[PDB]
Amino acid sequence: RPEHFTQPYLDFMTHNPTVFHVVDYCKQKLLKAGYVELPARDSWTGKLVPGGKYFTTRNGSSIIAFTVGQAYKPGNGIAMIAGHIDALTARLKPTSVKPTKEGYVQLGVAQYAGALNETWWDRDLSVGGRVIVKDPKTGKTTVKLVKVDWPVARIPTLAPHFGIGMTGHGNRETEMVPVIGIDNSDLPVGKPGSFASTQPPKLVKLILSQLGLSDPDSILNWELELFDAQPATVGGLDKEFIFAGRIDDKLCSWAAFMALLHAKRAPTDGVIKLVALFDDEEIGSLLRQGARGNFLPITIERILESFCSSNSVPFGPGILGQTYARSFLVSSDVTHAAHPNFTQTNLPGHSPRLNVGVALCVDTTDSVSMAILDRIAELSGCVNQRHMIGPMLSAAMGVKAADVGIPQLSMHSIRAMTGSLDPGLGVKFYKGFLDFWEEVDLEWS
Amino acid sequence: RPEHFTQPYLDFMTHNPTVFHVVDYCKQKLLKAGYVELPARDSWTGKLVPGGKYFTTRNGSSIIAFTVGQAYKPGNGIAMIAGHIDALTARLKPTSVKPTKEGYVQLGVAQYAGALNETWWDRDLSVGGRVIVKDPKTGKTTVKLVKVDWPVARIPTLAPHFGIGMTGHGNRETEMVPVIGIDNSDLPVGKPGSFASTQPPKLVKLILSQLGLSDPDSILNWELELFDAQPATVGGLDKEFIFAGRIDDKLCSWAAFMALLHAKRAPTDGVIKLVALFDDEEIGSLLRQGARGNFLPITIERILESFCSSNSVPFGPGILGQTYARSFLVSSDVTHAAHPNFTQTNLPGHSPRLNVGVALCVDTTDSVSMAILDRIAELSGCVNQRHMIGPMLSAAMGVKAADVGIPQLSMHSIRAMTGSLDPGLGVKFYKGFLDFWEEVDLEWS
Amino acid sequence: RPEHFTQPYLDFMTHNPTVFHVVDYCKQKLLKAGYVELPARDSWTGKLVPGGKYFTTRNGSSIIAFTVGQAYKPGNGIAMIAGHIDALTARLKPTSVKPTKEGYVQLGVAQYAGALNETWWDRDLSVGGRVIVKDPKTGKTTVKLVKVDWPVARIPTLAPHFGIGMTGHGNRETEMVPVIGIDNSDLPVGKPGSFASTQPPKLVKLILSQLGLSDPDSILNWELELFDAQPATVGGLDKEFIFAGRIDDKLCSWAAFMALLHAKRAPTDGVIKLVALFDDEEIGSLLRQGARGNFLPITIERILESFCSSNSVPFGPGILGQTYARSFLVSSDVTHAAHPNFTQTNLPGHSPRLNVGVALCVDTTDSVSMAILDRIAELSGCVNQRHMIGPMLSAAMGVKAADVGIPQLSMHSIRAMTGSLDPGLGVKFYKGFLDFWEEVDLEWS
Ligand SMILES: [Zn+2]
Ligand SMILES: [Zn+2]
Ligand SMILES: [Zn+2]
Ligand SMILES: [Zn+2]
Ligand SMILES: [Zn+2]
Ligand SMILES: [Zn+2]
Repeated sequence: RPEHFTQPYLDFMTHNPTVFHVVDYCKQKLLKAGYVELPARDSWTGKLVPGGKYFTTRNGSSIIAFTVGQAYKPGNGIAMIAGHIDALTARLKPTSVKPTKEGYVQLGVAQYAGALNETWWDRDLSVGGRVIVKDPKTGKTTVKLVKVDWPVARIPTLAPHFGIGMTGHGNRETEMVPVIGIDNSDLPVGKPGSFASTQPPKLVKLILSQLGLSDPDSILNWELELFDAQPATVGGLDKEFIFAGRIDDKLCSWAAFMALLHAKRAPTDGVIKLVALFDDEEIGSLLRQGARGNFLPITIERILESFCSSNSVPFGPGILGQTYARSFLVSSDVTHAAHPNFTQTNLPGHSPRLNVGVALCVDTTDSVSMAILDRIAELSGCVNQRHMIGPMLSAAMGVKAADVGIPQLSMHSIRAMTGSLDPGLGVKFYKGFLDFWEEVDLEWS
Repeated sequence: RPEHFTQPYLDFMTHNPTVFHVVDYCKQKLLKAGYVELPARDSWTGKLVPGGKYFTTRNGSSIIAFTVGQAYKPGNGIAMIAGHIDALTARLKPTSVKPTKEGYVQLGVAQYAGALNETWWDRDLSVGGRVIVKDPKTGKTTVKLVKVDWPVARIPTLAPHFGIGMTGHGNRETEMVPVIGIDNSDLPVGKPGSFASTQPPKLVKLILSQLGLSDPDSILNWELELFDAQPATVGGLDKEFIFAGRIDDKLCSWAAFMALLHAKRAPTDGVIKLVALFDDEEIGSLLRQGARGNFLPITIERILESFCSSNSVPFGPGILGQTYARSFLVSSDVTHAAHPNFTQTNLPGHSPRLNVGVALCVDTTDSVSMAILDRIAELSGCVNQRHMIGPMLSAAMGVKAADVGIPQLSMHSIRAMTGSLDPGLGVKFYKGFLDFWEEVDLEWS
Repeated sequence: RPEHFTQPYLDFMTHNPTVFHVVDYCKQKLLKAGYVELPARDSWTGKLVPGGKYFTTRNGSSIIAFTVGQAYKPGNGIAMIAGHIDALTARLKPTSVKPTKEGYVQLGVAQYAGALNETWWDRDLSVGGRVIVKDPKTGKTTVKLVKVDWPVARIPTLAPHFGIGMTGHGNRETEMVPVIGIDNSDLPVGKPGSFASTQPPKLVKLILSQLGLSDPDSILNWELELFDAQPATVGGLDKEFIFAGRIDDKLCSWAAFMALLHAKRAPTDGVIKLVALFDDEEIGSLLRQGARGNFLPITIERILESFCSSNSVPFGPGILGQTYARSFLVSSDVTHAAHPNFTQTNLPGHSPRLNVGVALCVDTTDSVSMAILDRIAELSGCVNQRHMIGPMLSAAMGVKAADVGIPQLSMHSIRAMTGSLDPGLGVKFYKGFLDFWEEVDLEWS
């Protein structure tokens, strides 16, 4: 079964370039699997029920999905997995328009997370994100997703012949300005104060067509980024490899998500099985949608308070915290696979292989956490590797936790690699955790 | 009386080398003094009663102990002390086994804190920690403490004759690899995939005998570290000094703990007297057992909600926070004593002496905090010093707070020093705070 | 049998911290074994006898002991071993008193031979040496040994927090000044011209109590040093290691000494068997008690002249030198064992192992010397190693010679390392040399 996840992972990576696409992807699969959305502005305290499946969203870039076991009662524990779905990228400036320079049309961008490193030069870049549109019919402000299907942007290297490097000194504001087109005419869209006037005129027209809008003044704002247009693929002589960009945690997040969809719901399951995918981890994770934010804790408190009303039980501290005491959090970010050409950096016995299994990262993880996940791995038919050179929902909730990752090479590159079976082996371990946590917890004292 | 704590402190330091021994030490003395343990998974909302004495544990490395005044009612303040019981130490790697090299058997370790500094060379190192054992009788997973009573490990310097230093370049992964034994045979324990196989065979057998086990496959994991085998002692011509390692906060923590054990329970005490000892402050103090984690706030809320049930009072924000507004938090970490040989680093009037009293550390502390603790010091018969070059439970609970410390030389050394009266003077001040806080708070407006 | 020397070596190291204690230790064992002291101011030319046993002393820091074979006649050779019993240490200055500074009482000291090094920081240091006392009963000037049984002194590191290192710039004069006590009174013994007045007042009183003396002016002078108070011990998982300080040649000297005490006296022994232990090799060994001084040569000439009287043979050059031509000198200083973490410094084939045997050091040693001692090792049941990166009584006497050493790690550290069987393996070899030299010499031409 692990190879059964290779191409679905490939298609996921290719067609969901931005964090907004990822949540939209997860949201449509959860709805087709029968999950019910819980809007934050609505009262939940009536409507949660054992055997139910739910999800909730924040800023359309953060999502928490969970299933409540049929044997669930207030005070029972949660098996939860956390990951981040943001990736290093380059966002269009509030004013992205630039002067046409030596006949080239350029684009103002800002490196989001420190993204524009040497691997970004001479890549075919496309654009995508969300647009804030004022709907023609309703007069309500809305959000729509957009993507250009061919490369519009590029950051060109300089020839080595000039004595500098090809990358120059590497300065991102002067030398890394993307090139989006040609205008040689030396040989404008929207009312002068509008948003559209701050952006390149063909970018606006291109975006308006994809949204089926004609009036530039319908666009209040957008959030757009550049991403590598090259599809995810398998490679190697035997196709053991996956080549794709944005692997830093779209990989572990996708695996955790698929784990939840594929998890058991046994009539005897007494725990809540939960996956939390967060935005903004490469900036530290503290923002409304980040992992150091209220999002997951207040969601958990809402769920528990909801079941407390149904059972006429008082909600408070220590019904919460009897819950936390019975819970376990797997915090999953990608880890470094053994690098064959920098062996300086491979700590022996602690440097994970590709196409083997998940690595337990140690420096959150500790002897108890490792005993728990090694045991789960055995019930799952998984082998757990070790790696050493937002993990800290653990502190916010006082939940026992471990750091866990799928091995990867060239982390933070615009295009990285893992083994072709690593997504599936990931799904296999996470599913093993959600399914066996409650059983394993009862083997302790 | 301060001298009456010198040998008890000595014995404490000598026989409790790891954070797990410290909690076990506190737990046995709390139980012998009649404290009741509150397990997180159980409901407390019935049990708590004025005049009662309790404690709670997290991961066996974090502990919170408190007494409820007989005059206590919901809304009354808490007099609380926080400290950390972790110390810089070197933890065994997940795979601690190494190739025998030039006839030596070595041990894979990782500096936990940033610990392995120059003072760690040529010290007699022993090993200790916790083991995750599979009880053959019950079949339940358990935890046991272990210690080897003689030095097993050493990090040898190089002779100066070779042109390098004795310490070399100081690189921790190549040049400081402990040496645990000799094997010259060039002139194995457990099923090949088990945990025992990742460890030195001879350490595993040594650990199994200490725990009275035969089969290597009964050990699922362990958490072991290296510590200095040399006992704590008194020193100097007049025995004014205490020479011991791991003083960075085992000292302030132990004195705080003893203050609680020695505090008044007057029939007129209306506050709660609490001590919180945390793990992982040298790592920034957030994960599950850390100081910027859930542990102390959720415990306090649980206690308050419990007494709210008993008195049929609603629990919520503003019964909590009336509580916080009547509270005070002494966050106690060790401080730097005047160093006689680096006088450049001694800020005059702000550089505390040994065998005098506790230092108020200023850079949390403020004119109000100092007014209170100077006032408590006067009722206690104490003299407070000043020091200047997890404090931030204060922000999490909005509690009035100060940073307080017992002066020390050679902080973060494998072996440090303070005055022989400094533990006692510590207990004396902390006891003064817990006993007099409520009285002092009523002198204000 | 080599294990039979482990604890007696451990006890020797622990209780004889200074060169003065070493000579006193050797002296009482020689006397208990029936050796006769030869005072330098007395004529010996009557009093030496075949089968006799004798020793001689210089400054109470140097000693030469020997046995005369029963078959001895003038012109017969000597099997002699030479070593040094001084060790790197810190002497008290002539005026050790210091100003009390920031409440600390300090002690003026001087490094004896580049001794204070990185490993001397944060060690528990005690004091010992000899005292020159004025005898009240007799009025004679005399010498007494003294040792304090608990740590009186410490050289404290600075916390890393201050931006310097813990060791500072390392300057031994301002930054390494030992700390002996506390005086906070800012919050004396003897006539003002006497020796006692130049020293710390409580040091003087402490020393006087140990010698059972009341009057400070009975002390004319003393020679005192700081040494590591930590006992010698065995360590390692199976206790294959010895951890002790001052191993540089207390180890080889002690082994040589016990070899003499354990040597054969066969009725057919025709050679003198002799051990010379010298002071000050770390200073290059020229002064009265050093190895480049007259001590051993003039003692040998005295012995030879004495037996020339008894046999009415003329003494002169060429009865001496027939003697030297039949002799052999084993010059024994410790050597560097293979270091497992600096392999750059281990010369393959030439880097000796712990718990194997003595290494023959080559750079005095030569093809002839090696053939002799390899042959002696075979008769003794010993394994000789090779080592490669004052031996020069060889030049003074024109005696054939070799440099041999017991391997050791971290030479010149305040606390070094050897194998637990290495002292024993040392005495086994040295005994082999003394017993078999005459036999082996007759296998040559
Ligand atoms: Zn990252
Ligand atoms: Zn990541
Ligand atoms: Zn610290
Ligand atoms: Zn601290
Ligand atoms: Zn030396
Ligand atoms: Zn030497």
